[PDB]
Amino acid sequence: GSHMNITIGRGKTARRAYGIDEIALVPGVRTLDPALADTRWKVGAIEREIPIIASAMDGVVDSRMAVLLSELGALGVVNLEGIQTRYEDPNPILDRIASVGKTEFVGLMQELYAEPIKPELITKRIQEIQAAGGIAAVSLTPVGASKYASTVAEAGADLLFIQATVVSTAHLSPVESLDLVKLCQEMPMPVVLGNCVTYEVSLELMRAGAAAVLVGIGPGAACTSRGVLGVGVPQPTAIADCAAARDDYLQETGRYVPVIADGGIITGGDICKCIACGADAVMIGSPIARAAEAPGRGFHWGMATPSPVLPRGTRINVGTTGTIREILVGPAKLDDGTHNLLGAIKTSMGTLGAKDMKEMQQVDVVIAPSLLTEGKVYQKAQQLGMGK
Amino acid sequence: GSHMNITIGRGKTARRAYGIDEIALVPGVRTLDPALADTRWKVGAIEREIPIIASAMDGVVDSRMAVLLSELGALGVVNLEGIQTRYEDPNPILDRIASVGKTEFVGLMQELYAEPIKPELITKRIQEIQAAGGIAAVSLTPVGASKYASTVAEAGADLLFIQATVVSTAHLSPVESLDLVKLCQEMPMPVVLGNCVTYEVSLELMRAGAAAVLVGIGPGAACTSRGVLGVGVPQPTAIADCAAARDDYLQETGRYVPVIADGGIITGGDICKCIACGADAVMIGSPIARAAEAPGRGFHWGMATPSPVLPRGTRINVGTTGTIREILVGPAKLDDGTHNLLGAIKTSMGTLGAKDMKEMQQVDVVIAPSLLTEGKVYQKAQQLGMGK
Amino acid sequence: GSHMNITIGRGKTARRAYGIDEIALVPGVRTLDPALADTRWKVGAIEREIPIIASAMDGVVDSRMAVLLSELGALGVVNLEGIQTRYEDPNPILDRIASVGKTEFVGLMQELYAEPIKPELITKRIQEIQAAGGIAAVSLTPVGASKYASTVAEAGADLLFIQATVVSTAHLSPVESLDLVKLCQEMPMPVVLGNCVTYEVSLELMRAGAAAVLVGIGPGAACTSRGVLGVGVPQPTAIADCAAARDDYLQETGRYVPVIADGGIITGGDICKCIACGADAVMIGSPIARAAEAPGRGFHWGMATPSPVLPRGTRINVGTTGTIREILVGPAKLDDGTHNLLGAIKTSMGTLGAKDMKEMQQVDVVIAPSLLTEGKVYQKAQQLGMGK
Amino acid sequence: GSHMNITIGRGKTARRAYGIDEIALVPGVRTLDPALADTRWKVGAIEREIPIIASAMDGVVDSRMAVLLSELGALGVVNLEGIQTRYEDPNPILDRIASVGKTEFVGLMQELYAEPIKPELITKRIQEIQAAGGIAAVSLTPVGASKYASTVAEAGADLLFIQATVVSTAHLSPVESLDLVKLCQEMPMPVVLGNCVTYEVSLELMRAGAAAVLVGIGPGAACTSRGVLGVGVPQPTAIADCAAARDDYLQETGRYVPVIADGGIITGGDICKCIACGADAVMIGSPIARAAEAPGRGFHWGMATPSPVLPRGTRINVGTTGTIREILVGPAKLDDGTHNLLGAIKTSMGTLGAKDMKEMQQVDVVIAPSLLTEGKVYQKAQQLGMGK
Ligand SMILES: O=c1[nH]c(=O)c2[nH+]cn([C@@H]3O[C@H](COP(=O)(O)O)[C@@H](O)[C@H]3O)c2[nH]1
Ligand SMILES: O=c1[nH]c(=O)c2[nH+]cn([C@@H]3O[C@H](COP(=O)(O)O)[C@@H](O)[C@H]3O)c2[nH]1
Ligand SMILES: O=c1[nH]c(=O)c2[nH+]cn([C@@H]3O[C@H](COP(=O)(O)O)[C@@H](O)[C@H]3O)c2[nH]1
Ligand SMILES: O=c1[nH]c(=O)c2[nH+]cn([C@@H]3O[C@H](COP(=O)(O)O)[C@@H](O)[C@H]3O)c2[nH]1
Repeated sequence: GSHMNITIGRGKTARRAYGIDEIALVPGVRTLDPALADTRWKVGAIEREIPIIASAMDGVVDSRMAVLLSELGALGVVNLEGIQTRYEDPNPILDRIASVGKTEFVGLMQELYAEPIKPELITKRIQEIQAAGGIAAVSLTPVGASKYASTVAEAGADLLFIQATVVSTAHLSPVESLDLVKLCQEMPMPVVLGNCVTYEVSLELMRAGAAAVLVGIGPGAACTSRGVLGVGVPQPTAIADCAAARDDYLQETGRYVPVIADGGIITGGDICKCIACGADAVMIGSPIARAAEAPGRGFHWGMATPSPVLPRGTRINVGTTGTIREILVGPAKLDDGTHNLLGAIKTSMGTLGAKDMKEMQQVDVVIAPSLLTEGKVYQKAQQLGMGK
Repeated sequence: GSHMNITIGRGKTARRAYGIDEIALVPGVRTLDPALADTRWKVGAIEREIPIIASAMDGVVDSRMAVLLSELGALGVVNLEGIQTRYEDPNPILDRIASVGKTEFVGLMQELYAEPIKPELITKRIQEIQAAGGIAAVSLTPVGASKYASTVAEAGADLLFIQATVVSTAHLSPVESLDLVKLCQEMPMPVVLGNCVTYEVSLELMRAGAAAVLVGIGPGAACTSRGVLGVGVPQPTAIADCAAARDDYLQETGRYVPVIADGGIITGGDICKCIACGADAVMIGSPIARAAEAPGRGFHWGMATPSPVLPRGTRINVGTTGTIREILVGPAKLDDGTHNLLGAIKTSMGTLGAKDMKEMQQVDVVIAPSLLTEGKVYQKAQQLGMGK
Repeated sequence: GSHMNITIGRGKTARRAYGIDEIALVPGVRTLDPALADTRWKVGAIEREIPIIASAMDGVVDSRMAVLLSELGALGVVNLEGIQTRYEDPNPILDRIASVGKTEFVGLMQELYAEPIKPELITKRIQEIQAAGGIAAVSLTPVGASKYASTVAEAGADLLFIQATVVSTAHLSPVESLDLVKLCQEMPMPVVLGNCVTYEVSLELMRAGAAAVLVGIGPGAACTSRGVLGVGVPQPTAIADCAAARDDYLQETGRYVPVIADGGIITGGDICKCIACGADAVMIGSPIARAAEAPGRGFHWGMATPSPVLPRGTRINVGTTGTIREILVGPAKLDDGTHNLLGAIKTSMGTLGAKDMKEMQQVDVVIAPSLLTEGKVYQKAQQLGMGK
Repeated sequence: GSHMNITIGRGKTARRAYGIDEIALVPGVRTLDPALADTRWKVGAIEREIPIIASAMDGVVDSRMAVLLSELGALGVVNLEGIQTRYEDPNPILDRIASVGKTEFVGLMQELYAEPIKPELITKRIQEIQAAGGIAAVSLTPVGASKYASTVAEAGADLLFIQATVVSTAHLSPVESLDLVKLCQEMPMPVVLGNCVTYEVSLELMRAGAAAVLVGIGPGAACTSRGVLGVGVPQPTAIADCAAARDDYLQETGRYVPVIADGGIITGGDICKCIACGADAVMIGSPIARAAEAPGRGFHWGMATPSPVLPRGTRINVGTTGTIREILVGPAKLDDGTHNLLGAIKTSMGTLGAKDMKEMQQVDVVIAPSLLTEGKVYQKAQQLGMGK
């Protein structure tokens, strides 16, 4: 049920939800120098200068990437159910994924990801990241946590991400469902929970003890769950609803639970739109898969692509456009806002007069589908700038 | 008339109708394991585990396909006014339809479908399906029913579908119009009636004795009636209006008349959206014409294409992507949700917390045109996943 | 001003107008056999079985086409300011226009159309059409009428069309403006006036003595006025507003002034949508330029293309798909509703239960942008049916 | 905050903003001869017959273009932070920009635009334009004005444009922010200020002493700021809001500050739409870069493309379609409304009955996305007229 009830037909209503591509940000009463724009966020006791997290996807984050992201002031999450924990040396496996043709990568991944997880590799990945001075953030599905959460705790990871395509505090197992309250209470580190798109679920995740909530179902560049299942709420609406839960939970308890907008982001402008709708940080995959150091070798695939029965992701060719440093902090060599993402955030905040991220969440927004079309006929035809 | 009156101009109003591509499904309060999702539906006394019916189209269903579908838990309808009853061996005819060029198939079909129906073949198709252990479901137009309904009864078909592009209980013949009340009373088997898109007509079809109602005018992949006639209501709105008639008819009489969303479905997500708007089952053609066993040999054409005066269908090349087994129950080798349709339904129901089809009809819906665009720039450009 | 005031910005409002491609027709309470559908309309004392008028465009109507259309039960208008009155032999000129390349036709037409009008040819075209048994309908611009209206009267044309891109009863000349009241009173034949898109103007044209009003600014397939000037109201809204003026004028005076929806029509479905919004007949150009007998030799150009200072039309390649008989009354060999237009109207009226054109004007309409997209992915990709 | 609050999600609202491509103009009560349409505007004491200003962009305006535009009754602005002030002979530089490939121009421009500004060239450009009989209009960014405003005054420029992507009267420097009140008071010539898109900012710019306000953030054909930053309000809404500020400032003080719609204009129709929403004149770049005399050699690039850290523009290929005379006053050789822009304005005003620009600002507007799609299937497919 909802307080908004557009009529689909007799006895069936809906509410309008707006996508990243439908909104735009409006200047306020003042501008400010981009150098003054404060972009920090915080999860648990970990402060970060860059409000960006690399998705737990095998084309995006390996141990080296996690360290490079940590040194730049950002974060990267290693997926503990991917190739990194199933193979001692993932590089030959990543080589095969990148070289196979378009009609074959699904069947290949279904085979390669069938190799059983080695619990010892969970520990090693955590420890080799930390030994190199990086923040060790790792992800598990709810089922994975029931099996490997204690391994993560004993290894001493800095952050645990429990991430399912759609998560709730209430799950009807066929089997004991994962008790998220117990998990957050028992794990020695902060626990991030996702994904959701509704006020109701995000609030319950916060009440369960979440250190942050991941918002987004299916917006990702390599994700097909929306086509396979028909499930999803566009990001601006999802982010705003979950930010409202954050603010109500803060009022109730005094505890601040950051909201992370997860997926569907290509440009710095996409990031800024997500912050304006309430996000404290963003989780992105495809923009970082384009880094020279990315394990995907120019490819980027969803972690549900290898499902043996029902793939819900695909493998796309994103290419390689620069170093992870250039992508995050520049200098930008490109015209499309996919490099120097931090500089884009600070520049946008400057034009809008937002001194820090909380002020950025307060900027006025317009519904403006023409933002991406007005005057862009040449760019679209010639695949330049906003038309690439 | 309608209770909603958007203004087109002075003295002309309209109501907004929403298409499959305009909506999305929102998670509820709980998730559940897909293995617990009950996907059954029932028409007459026939229960089916898969809520899918193959359209009565010559590229989709022949006798073998009808048996294969029944064995898997679904249904297939043989069109008794197509080539199956006009030719003892349809295979050479299907060969010609598939081999001729784009500028020639209309004229060819106008000729081939002029071969008179052989009443003995009506009996033969029904009985050869049943002798092989399949459920024999057959379709006729209203005019066809006035001539051949008794032949279908004498042959002992399990289900009769009366299907016109647009049907009503009230028809002004130039001829005696088909009395649908008498037909349903006199036929010894359940009679499905369609097609319609309004509460008013669907309710009258139920009062006439329909075992089910087919909803949809022109959404089909090989249909051109919307361009030829300008008639149609997008599916979510039509389904909801007709589901409302079902619920009112149930309150009035205690009899449940399932609503079948007919046409325009490509992916598992499209199916789930139709159920969420009130459908008890779906009738699909093009997704099954892509089966290796489909008689269309990779082509799919509307059964109004052969009209000698005004074709209202076309012949499209849908290709061959897998076996009918793979398409309906998997395992899925593809990234786009066109295989393992049953698995997609159960997985979607799982993410939404819908234990059975009735609960699925209650899931919250958003108007979200961005569901199909957010983040999908690569998929569209490379024709992968949702961009194919 | 208007009673609908959507906000563009502070102090600037607007009203929503809907295009042909945004609406669809909804079945009513009954269906009827297409053979019973009465499609007649009437202008002056001239009854026509086919409610279609061929546009006064040099690629569409010459003397032969005007006769062929009259014989089939329709009408064709000869433009008295085009090639037909500037050259004794238009065929070599039409050959050149159709034979020159895309980058050259503007300059060529600017040259060719500078040849002065020969008033004697006005008489000749009218008289040769009538001598062949055809209805002689001719068009002039308002300025043209001030110079040649008496020639048309002396020649004895059956119908006079006064047509400007945008006409009003009130025009500020630099020159004596055309007195439309006097024109209609003095002309011995019915005078059709256009074009307009508003209730206010159409009502004044009616009060001035119009036998019919032409509705439409810029929807045409070979028209660019909307891009050059930014002026226009989409057809459904324009038709409905002008139909309301017709109904009010009828109440005031008892005189019925038919509303003609002019331009932007490709298929029979487009015609039916225009009738449903209030049109008594349609004026179409591009569908008839596709006739084997069309003077355009497969090309179709706007009559403002030859402007020596500011072209407001272009030349498109529409091809040649059949005889004018096939296009209007079939039998249709095509799958896209561009042939057997009369059969399409009658079939559509049948599905909607409309016994005559007045009933067709009462059919329910939905705002349904998805009408043209639902399920049409294959047709669009393969350029078949609705995707051509 | 705003008086319109569409809901994005709980606790986040927005207002609908409409783009140029979403609106259309409606005829009024009368038409008038285009020769009677008064298109004049005025800034300071400078009256101009053509309400068009060439953008301060290096592909659009050099000294020759500025003179040619002035002679025709328009204006051209020289960007004093581009190559015209960094190189004594810009031609070899313009040659290089036009010769490099798509993947190379960003890096090249970052290098070429790093050449320091030569203050003596500021004087030279201004005075050589005036010596040739042209009106010398020049642009600076706010930071540039703090350094070179006195140089412009000493040189005796006719108009000074202070232009930033987003400007406000309130700017938080890291440094003394530019005092716009002092600037306008101390400069001996009129000072135009921009850019903005809100009533609040434009009103303050007027109160600071602006001779005109530039409206627009990111609509330009060679701009990517909307993608890089996510900031922008579509032009019709921005123009109307800022025109409302003009009218209130006029009521307050009796001083008229013209509103200039800046960017995103391709055709005469786009111009007319902007005037109808309140603009007193338009600033355009890409349509004038297509002139034979344009310094871009057929290319057109944003002046933020050369940013060494975060480019916010791109280089597009606009080609060369005619002389600047043909583009502005015709005769038009093209079918798409990109030539004879003045004739298009007067013709549009004629169809609408607008005797002067103030009446044009009062024309009725419809929200009509179908203006650019209705009937245009051929034009789009064949890239003719409105489909190029
Ligand atoms: O439906 C899905 N199937 C998948 O296979 C999949 N893999 C990743 N994700 C989610 O997408 C996010 C990455 O989005 P981008 O690539 O656009 O950053 C990630 O951060 C996840 O939230 C998936 N969603
Ligand atoms: O207007 C029409 N003209 C035709 O020739 C035609 N043939 C099939 N159908 C209908 O389309 C449904 C199949 O749609 P899909 O191929 O999208 O499943 C089918 O189940 C039918 O409802 C037609 N509709
Ligand atoms: O703006 C315009 N510039 C032109 O050059 C032009 N030529 C024809 N017309 C109008 O278009 C109608 C024909 O439209 P179709 O080809 O789509 O039928 C015709 O019936 C006219 O109303 C023009 N409109
Ligand atoms: O965001 C931006 N980055 C740039 O690099 C840039 N360069 C020009 N402009 C603005 O665009 C206007 C020209 O627009 P058109 O080429 O569409 O006329 C100009 O008049 C400016 O207002 C820019 N905006």
